Amino acid sequence: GNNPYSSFGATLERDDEKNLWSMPHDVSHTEADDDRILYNLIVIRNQQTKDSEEWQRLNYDIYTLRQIRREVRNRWRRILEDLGFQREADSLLSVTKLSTMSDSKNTRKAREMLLKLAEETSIFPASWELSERYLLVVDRLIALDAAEDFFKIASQMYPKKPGVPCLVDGQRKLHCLPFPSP
Repeated sequence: GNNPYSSFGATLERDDEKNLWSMPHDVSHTEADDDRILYNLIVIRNQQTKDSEEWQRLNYDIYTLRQIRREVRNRWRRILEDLGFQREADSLLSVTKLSTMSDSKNTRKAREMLLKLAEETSIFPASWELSERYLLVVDRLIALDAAEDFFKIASQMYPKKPGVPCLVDGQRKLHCLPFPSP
């Protein structure tokens, strides 16, 4: 059931009284603190039972995170596709020419996608965070038919620079169709 707990009576004298906990503990937080501190609520689960109303809320808060992922993709799909520039934005969310749908709930899987989104591409330069509401606002900008600008900015976050991996030459390709025998 519950994991082992440290014995009481430890020596706190060697440790600072203020220590690091509560709001200060949220200093190392990721760009969106709501996600990091949310998982903190899960820690309480280690202290809490399924009954626990707050930890459930952790799940419902992350679920909402799923909602941001779905709406944005629906935006990228419409901004880049209408112009045909679909590949760059595809790359950041997870639309690598892969059509995939899950009737079962993903929830946390959305956050992974957004966090990784920022690391490989940014629509606006990397110091730009991508939220569902801002992005949607940016969408209306695309409405002006100036999307090529996105490419220049999004590219600019992840431009081809030294240290790029090289594809090994000499690979053998498979025959898509059969050919006459010798």
